[PDB]
Amino acid sequence: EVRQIAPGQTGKIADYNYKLPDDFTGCVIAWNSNNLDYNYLYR
Amino acid sequence: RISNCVADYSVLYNSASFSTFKCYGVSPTKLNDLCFTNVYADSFVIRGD
Repeated sequence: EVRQIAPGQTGKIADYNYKLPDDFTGCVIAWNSNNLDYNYLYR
Repeated sequence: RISNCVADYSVLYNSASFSTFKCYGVSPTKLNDLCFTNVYADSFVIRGD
């Protein structure tokens, strides 16, 4: 959900849970974690 | 066309059920504020691409 969790944030992720303000930033890398380490929640 | 209503763009704006909610010209927030002369909406279905 890269486009989701990003600047230009809008959605329950933003208001409910998590959207840091718009400042010049980088991004996160790809991997497996549910089946490379589940029941984990937002806010 | 629609009229003779009262709107609440809120449940659509927040309930992300509307998936690819990408918009133009307006703030999808201020949508639950502004008022319009009249509205039109076309609907359809297409492939996943």
